[PDB]
Amino acid sequence: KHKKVKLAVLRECSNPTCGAGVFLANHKDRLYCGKC
Amino acid sequence: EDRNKIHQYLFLTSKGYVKTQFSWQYYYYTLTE
Amino acid sequence: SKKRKLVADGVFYAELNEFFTRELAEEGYSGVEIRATRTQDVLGENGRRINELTLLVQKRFKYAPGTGLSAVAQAESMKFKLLNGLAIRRAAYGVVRYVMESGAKGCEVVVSGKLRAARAKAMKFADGFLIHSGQPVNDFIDTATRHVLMRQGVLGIKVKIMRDPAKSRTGPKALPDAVTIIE
Amino acid sequence: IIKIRITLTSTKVKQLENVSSNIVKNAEQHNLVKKGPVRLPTKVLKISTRKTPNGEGSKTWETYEMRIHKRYIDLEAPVQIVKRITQITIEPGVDVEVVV
Amino acid sequence: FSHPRRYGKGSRQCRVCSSHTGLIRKYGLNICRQCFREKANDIGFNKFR
Amino acid sequence: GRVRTKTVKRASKALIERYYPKLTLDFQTNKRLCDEIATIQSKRLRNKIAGYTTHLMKRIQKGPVRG
RNA sequence: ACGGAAGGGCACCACCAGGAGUGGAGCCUGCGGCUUAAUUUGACCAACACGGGGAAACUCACCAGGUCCAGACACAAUAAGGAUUGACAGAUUGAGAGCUCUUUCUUGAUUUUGUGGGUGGUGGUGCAUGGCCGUUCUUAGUUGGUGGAGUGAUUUGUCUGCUUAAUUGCGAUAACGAACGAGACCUUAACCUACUAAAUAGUGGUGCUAGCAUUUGCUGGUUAUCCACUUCUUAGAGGGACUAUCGGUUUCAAGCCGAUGGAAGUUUGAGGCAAUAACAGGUCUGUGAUGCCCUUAGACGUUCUGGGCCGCACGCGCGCUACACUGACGGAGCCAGCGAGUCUAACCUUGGCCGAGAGGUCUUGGUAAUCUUGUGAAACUCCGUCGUGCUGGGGAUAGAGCAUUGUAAUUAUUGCUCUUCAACGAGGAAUUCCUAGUAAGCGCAAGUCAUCAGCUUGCGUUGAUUACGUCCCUGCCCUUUGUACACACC
Ligand SMILES: [Mg+2]
Ligand SMILES: [Mg+2]
Ligand SMILES: [Mg+2]
Ligand SMILES: [Mg+2]
Ligand SMILES: [Mg+2]
Ligand SMILES: [Zn+2]
Ligand SMILES: [Zn+2]
Repeated sequence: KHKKVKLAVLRECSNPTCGAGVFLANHKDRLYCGKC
Repeated sequence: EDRNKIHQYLFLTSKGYVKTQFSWQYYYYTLTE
Repeated sequence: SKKRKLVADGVFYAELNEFFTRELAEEGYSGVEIRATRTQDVLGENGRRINELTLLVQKRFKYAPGTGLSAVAQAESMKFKLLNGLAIRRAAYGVVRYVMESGAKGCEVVVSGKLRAARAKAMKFADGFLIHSGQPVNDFIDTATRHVLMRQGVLGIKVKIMRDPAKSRTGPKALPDAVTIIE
Repeated sequence: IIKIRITLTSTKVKQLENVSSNIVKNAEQHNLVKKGPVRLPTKVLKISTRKTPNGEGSKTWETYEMRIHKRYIDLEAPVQIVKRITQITIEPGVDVEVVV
Repeated sequence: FSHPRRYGKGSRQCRVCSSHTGLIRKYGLNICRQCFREKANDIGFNKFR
Repeated sequence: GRVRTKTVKRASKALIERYYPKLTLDFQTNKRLCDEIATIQSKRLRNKIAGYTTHLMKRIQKGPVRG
């Protein structure tokens, strides 16, 4: 039951293969990217 | 691109341009005119 | 090894035999040597069909780019006839007559299954001279067993063709019990 | 001249002997020296199995065997008289390997 | 999603009908006990004794 | 037992009905000529034919036999 | 066709004459019964070491739980400010499982949603099948042409007799002449001082020679050490046996039995192939073989964890240990055969080193008549201990410890060591297999395998007894006979 909320109309880390679009989510101590 | 890779490796299973023969597990595919 | 290698080679011939039986059926396939009844639908569009077939077999077996009287053909042909629609007895009669009149010394066509929905009896159609158990059955008998799949059940066809021992052209030329005297 | 040893292996005795005698004769008229064809024992690949595709009926077994056999001949010849006789044996069913 | 199956009955399957039972692991056939006896002529295995 | 079938009896009788000023009552010299006066496809069948011809023409001096 | 009808004949799946037994005890396996969550399922001469079923995961279809789309495709209600997938950190759970919840990150026309249609199923029907096999059948039967008997269906041929393993024949005879099966055929095991050829086999003789011994004799190895050869071995072609010869017995002979020779005289031994056909025999749990029915995203599909097939008041079958003195135990002799054994890689293992043992380690030989292997196997044989006892037979059961295989050894996988040593004192009615290299005793190779034999398939070694027949027992075949059966005694 993954929902994938619509994410209606609205920085960068190591492994530069990501194109400067990996803005982190500010919950706590969130220095870990989505990819890893 | 994830299907373009295989469709350029060629030179979809039901639309056409595919003949499927099984012959012990090896899914013999060929194209059609 | 060599023992395992040649066993694998025989298995390889098995995949060729079955694959050509399934693929080249509509074009009259008889046996891997390609031996087909007609060699124009084999070539197709001036080599397209043979090129694609050899490409497929090469890619399957990991190769480089360049590395009438037969019971099997008769059974495939009559399976096609019975599948596209024809009286089973009439088709068996036609195949048997063709075989027996084309120099063959005997034929038998056995149809088992639900011909018409019933207790599925098995009816034979035998004409000519017929040999049974003994080395002659290996020497000169061609046998083919095929499964016809129509809208109701399965029909098993067993076709046995005897080529004339007199025109053997290889091996024994008469029957083991055949004796011919001259004076 | 270079030294070679040809080994012939096959299942069908008639064509295997045709090759084993064709090579001997075609060395003969070319006047080579060779030790006669050594006939290694025939390997019967007996495989036992069950006749029934299931477990019903009287216990009856089916025995298969694929008789495989083999010969080897050693001789000496130049590269031309090696290749021109190596390319003669193309008979289907008999495999030949040449060691140097 | 897949635990190791490099050995045992599940590791190898019959090359003909994908059956895991009755497989003959001899001479490199890897053919099931019915499939081999059916297609024995094409491999060269014949009955003489 | 040691009974000879029709494929032996008929062939021996056919040999004798046209080969009397011919093969004697010794099996060794019967089989050798049966080799070229019969296209027998088996060595032991040929030997059976020669043996039964030997028996038949061994008894033929004790009276004619039918067939 | 059938008969709870008769007569002939056949058969160690029957007996007579016998041997090994089994049923008597223990253990291993299968089935039943019971139990359970499941103890999966099919099968009752012709099921019950069978589905090559010796199941820790898989196998598996059974159960207690958890994920996955592996739902193609013209097709519509979802799109270019977003149709969908993916997620580490926490609750969750066996789970580093984003399976579910806090949760906001990524990719961007694949997918996902509602209808249609596919797909798979070890899901059901063997009484819907094909095929394959089993049984009738380790039995001998089946059918034209011409002619003959009948209006005819049909019948003779295809048989009163004798012989054979045989409808194998002889023979008699409205039959003659034949055809399929049997036989013939083929594979293998026997021999051939012969044809051919062999550092992938062996033997002779020379050096290279160590020993015994030295008048040159014996035994040994000389893996690039030399030549010759095929007696041993191998495998191609052929040969030989054809009951050959001779007697007795044969109705008239087919044949039978003796003696001789022969390599072998029972189809020379054993087998492969096995016709007309019939089963509601078995198998949908082999098939991407399949008809039909059921299910298909809360899946009977696939995948992961664990459990299950093993489970125990009880009966039965296939097997082993034996129940001892022909034995048991120590040493010593080292005598086979059929096979099998790894190059994208981990198999067959020789030889050293370690350990009591299993086993480990460094390599070497082997893709193989090349190395395992000469399978230095067992039973067995020589010499000794045990001396007739629940004994030192027996190794059931259990306790303790060490390793191998395996992601995972607990419900011991298995191997090894020590240790209480249980029933069994030769077996009940009954019942199974078998006639010469056969039974029995014995182990070996392969199959099942990552490992595990008591299993099976092949093999060799030691190797008897009794019989050379009969229809009393059982079953089958043929003939006759009765039928109101014909879907044929369901
Ligand atoms: Mg026969
Ligand atoms: Mg399932
Ligand atoms: Mg009649
Ligand atoms: Mg069980
Ligand atoms: Mg078993
Ligand atoms: Zn990143
Ligand atoms: Zn298969």
